[PDB]
Amino acid sequence: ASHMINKIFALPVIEQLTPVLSRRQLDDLDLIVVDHPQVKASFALQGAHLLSWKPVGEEEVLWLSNNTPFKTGVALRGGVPICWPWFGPAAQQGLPSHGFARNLPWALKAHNEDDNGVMLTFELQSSEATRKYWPHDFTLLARFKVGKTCEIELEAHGEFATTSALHSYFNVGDIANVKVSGLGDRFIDKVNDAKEGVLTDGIQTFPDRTDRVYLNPEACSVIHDATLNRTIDVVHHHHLNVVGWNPGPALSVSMGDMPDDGYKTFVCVETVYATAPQQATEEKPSRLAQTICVAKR
Repeated sequence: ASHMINKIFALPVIEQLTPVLSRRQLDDLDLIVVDHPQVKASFALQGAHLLSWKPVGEEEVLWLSNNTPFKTGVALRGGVPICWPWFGPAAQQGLPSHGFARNLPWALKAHNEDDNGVMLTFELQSSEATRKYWPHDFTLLARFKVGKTCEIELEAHGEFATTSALHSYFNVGDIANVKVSGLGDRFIDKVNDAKEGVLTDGIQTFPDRTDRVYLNPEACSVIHDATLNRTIDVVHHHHLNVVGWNPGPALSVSMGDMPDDGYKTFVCVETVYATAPQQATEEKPSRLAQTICVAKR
């Protein structure tokens, strides 16, 4: 991850937005790069996709694939994919997993900054193109706060019912020692025939391919990382579910936008609204949010 992320911060500035915010470009994609005294972070306009976040004094918090394409319309591997207006495999033949918002260019609508960090608002709207495959008008906003902590808030305006996720990839020293706590009790194991399991202590380990939807997780998931000597707190709001995922080695090998050994240095802990649909009116827009906090261990 650190190598690919260092590539982004080495890129020429195409436009200086503010003293800490610049636009740059990698292959096809326009990037917004935050290089602030208290935090480094970067985004693609495509998918309003948070690619990296490193608060001062900490190692990179988000994992980004050193093998991901940066191509128009192609989902980025790593960071925090915004999965909207569906989570997981498409109901319709030929549609991708995790919706279509992560594939389209969002506008950077607003931002502000101070000595502590930066706030940014990205917007996606329906168009004749989106209405071709999803006949609902919408305006989707992704608001970020990047600083000592990282806040992500997704808000969908329209009249529709959806499922969604903030599909975060967290940089870990070694997946073989990672455990995640605060995951509650019941879960659906997608690796094993969607069987429902029950944890008695809310603690998940990732010895191999793991793909679980937690039905009753606590507000705060805690990723314990003995190798980087830290915990990452992932706080979920307005959600129904948390997903824990690591593809393990076979899948890591066959995924072309992943390094063969990529699975070693991330775990996904996702804020999810999947087991029932979320209402947007009308106007009470839907919301889904995740806050990330790093602590020593």
